[PDB]
Amino acid sequence: SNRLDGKVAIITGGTLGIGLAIATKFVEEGAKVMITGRHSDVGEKAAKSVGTPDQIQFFQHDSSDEDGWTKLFDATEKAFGPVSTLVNNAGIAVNKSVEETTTAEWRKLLAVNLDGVFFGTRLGIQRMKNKGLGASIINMSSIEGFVGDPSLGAYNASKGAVRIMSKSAALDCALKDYDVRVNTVHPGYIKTPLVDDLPGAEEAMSDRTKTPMGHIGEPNDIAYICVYLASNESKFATGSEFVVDGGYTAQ
Amino acid sequence: SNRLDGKVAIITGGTLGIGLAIATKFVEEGAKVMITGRHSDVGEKAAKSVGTPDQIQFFQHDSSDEDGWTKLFDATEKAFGPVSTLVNNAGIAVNKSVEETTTAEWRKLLAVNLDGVFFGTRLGIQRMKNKGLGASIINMSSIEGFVGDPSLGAYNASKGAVRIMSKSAALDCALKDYDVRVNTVHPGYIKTPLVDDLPGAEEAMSDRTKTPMGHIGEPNDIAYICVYLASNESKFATGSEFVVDGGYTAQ
Amino acid sequence: SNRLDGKVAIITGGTLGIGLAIATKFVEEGAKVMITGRHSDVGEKAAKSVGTPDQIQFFQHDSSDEDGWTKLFDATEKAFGPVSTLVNNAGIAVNKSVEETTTAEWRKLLAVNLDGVFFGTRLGIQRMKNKGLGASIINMSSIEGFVGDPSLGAYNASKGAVRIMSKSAALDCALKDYDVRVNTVHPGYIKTPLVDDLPGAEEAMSDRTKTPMGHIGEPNDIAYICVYLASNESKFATGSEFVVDGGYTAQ
Amino acid sequence: SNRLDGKVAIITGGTLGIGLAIATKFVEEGAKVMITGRHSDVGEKAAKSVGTPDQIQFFQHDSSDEDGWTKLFDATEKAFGPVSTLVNNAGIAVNKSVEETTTAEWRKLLAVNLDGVFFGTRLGIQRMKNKGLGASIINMSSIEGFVGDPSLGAYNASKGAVRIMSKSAALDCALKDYDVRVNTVHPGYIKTPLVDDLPGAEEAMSDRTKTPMGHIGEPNDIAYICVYLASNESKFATGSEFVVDGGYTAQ
Ligand SMILES: [Mg+2]
Ligand SMILES: [Mg+2]
Repeated sequence: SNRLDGKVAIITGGTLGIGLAIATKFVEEGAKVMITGRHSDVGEKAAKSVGTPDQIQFFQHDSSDEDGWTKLFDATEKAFGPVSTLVNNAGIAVNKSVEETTTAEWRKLLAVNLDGVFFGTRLGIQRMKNKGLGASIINMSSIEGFVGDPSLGAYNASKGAVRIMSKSAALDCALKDYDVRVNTVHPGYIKTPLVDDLPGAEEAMSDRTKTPMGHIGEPNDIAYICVYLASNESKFATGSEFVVDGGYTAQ
Repeated sequence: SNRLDGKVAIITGGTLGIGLAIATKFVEEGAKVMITGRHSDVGEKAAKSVGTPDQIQFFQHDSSDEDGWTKLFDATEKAFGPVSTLVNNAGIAVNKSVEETTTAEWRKLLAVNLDGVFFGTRLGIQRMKNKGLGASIINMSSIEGFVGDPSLGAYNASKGAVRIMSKSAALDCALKDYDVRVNTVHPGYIKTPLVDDLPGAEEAMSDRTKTPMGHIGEPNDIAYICVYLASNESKFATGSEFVVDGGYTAQ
Repeated sequence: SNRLDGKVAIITGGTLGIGLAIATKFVEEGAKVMITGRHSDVGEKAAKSVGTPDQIQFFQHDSSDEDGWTKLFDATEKAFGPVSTLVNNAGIAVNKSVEETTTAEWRKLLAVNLDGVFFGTRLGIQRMKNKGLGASIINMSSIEGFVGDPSLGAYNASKGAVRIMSKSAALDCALKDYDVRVNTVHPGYIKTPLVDDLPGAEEAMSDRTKTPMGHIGEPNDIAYICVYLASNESKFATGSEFVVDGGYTAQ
Repeated sequence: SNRLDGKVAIITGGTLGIGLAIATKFVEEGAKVMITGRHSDVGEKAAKSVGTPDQIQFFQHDSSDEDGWTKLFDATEKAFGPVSTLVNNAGIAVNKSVEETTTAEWRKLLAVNLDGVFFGTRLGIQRMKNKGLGASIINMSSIEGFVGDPSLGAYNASKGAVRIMSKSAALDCALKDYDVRVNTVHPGYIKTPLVDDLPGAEEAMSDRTKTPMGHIGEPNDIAYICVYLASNESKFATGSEFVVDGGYTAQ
């Protein structure tokens, strides 16, 4: 309770699934939140469902849109005051092996999953350093930042990139006393409406050969580790990977 | 607040430093706690300093003492009811390279840092499985579970052993639906009275070439990640390593 | 001697430093080699310096040039017969933190270090699978695929991407019995004419806090592990990282 | 050919499987070899099968026997001159979860798999440093040094211990210019007479969910990476893990 007292958080892709759960728990712990998403209909409903405009608002944004990042920080500071906390959560998938990835598919996925995270991390350091905010950048990765999947080649590339790029940012911020931490969160399989819309997906993901716990996670599993990383409880954690995966990567 | 509602925790080496901070925050989040330590004088004072006997008690124990583990679980269940949570934190150091480690030094350190953690983990699974406790075993490791230190050879052996042994235990508990999670916590350098007693230690540990943040941590840095791992907030985390190290292993 | 009997190798950035040493040892072990580089003057001299056109030729190419990859495979097959072996070695550096990386710098580095490796890996799988060649793709990474450097943000992103993308490719090739292995090689600091051209670089790289061996490597250090990975000696190695770094990542 | 010119190698557990293949290829590359094993009948036959006493001899030894290590180094130096190369390969298995490991089973396995490797590594550094031998200690681990197996708890503990202890030894040797490298080798599943003696073992180990290549390795797969690590080709590799596992740990 009040674990994020005074924090101001941007959560990209915060209108659905993991991002929406992070936003919900952030508001419940006293943070002011700006969620982003592609679609006004979904985004405005999502913000209203979590709380009042004094607590949480929506900003329509594609994380691949570099100029839009400036507008997003400006809109969040106008609404809530200086941003302390960024969750780079917006991401897309391509179900292709490296062999069967088109260059179009490659560039489209990296635009969101890599460029978008770079744009958010770079602007976050610039805008949140040296302000005594206890600033925290949480770069959403996944188990595919650690292990290959033969049918997620570009996705693997993006998650490995974010994993190590985040360590570079963590070290530079630490060495320069910027009061900015950077960490990655690595969900395993998480049940969402999108997973429910794919027949057989949850059962395949719940197989003991994939998830040892024999079931998949829920969005709040990722929200709770994000509360810890956004909070001043984690003031000595930077450049670290936090895995919440039901044992996927342990075997 | 009340993040450990109804939990019953054993914390080995809970009378000093990191263990004492874990015990303090566990009680503050509603857990009943049994702390262990070698010395009655230090242990009874430590327990009283955190709370009343209804909240926290001391049990004199060497974690290398196999039979004493049975007495410890029995004393904790008698005091507080069935144990839900074990923090294997008790550990010792030898300041020797592998080359310069005596066999006596090797066996003494592994007795506490490896055998003790095995004894606690094995008994914990046996006593806490299949009871709907949301049981959690937190095996304290360190950055020396990831990276070598040329002057901590036996210590490195013990921390690597606990790191991978914990994944074995996590997987077996998950695959068998034991309702027991096993994770490791990897502190970097943490300021304690013991570190304060070693002239020059903190400044050497705070060098940017060791800890990028340019200072060392405090015991509460490790207490807060332990609250998360003991709590049902981390119900999808098992077989994972949680690093809190000021950037030590990121470079 | 004759460890690469009958192999046909493409080595990108094979006209200088590590790439040139890989080409030299590949020819010395009986492989036919096509080296690539940006500049005809350097490339033709480099090829002639290693051997005769029956052994090694130069092909002018920017690894970021997607269409040029088709011309490169075609030129190599025309010269030497079907390609068995690809070393994605071509790479560039930007000396910027994430904070201080321009979008132009970001895209230029990823074009070579990530897109180029994707283009080479994808085409390599397509052209070398199911031909009984004992095909091997060696994706050059570095220690910056494992650990951050605060002043190599985009470089870190590229090396992490290649590290995990290579595991995806390895798994897909293995599961489909393509007779194609994919592995990454991670040099630490290596002495080259380019390093010699930067005053103070070698001494800074040789500091015990960077390279425990107290000196940097030489190009043949990377050539020898590449001979092993190109050879049928490594027929059970796929999806693996091979580090040759003087202890950099061990501490 | 002659890749181990002038090298003198001790290979523990060198009378069977992986150890015997390492010994065979070491002799074929010009090394003088002392193989160890528990049983004179198997050991003398094994040595004779590889070569003449001028090339390879047997020394009866339990790697858990500390005093016997002194006799082994002395017997090898008497036969072949100063030892340059140690392969700590001797190891045993217990098929138990952590939960179901007896203390007797725990101590018996750690005596060979951990104490034995410590005893060999410590004595190796002492006896091989500062002699211009290009000395190399190769500590045999396995995939169980990286990932848990729910039914190999003590085995996991031993392999994690050796993995990180080896990095400590590597760093100390590097920082002190001892001319001793220490690395670990991590086989996946390897076909041996012992595996052939267990009905169904190879097919279970060859399942795509275990080994992506859909078959297990052969002893020469581990011999070839050991030749590289014993040779001066790997003079810049220390403190590194070398995985040869058919993709096991890549997924
Ligand atoms: Mg390091
Ligand atoms: Mg795995």
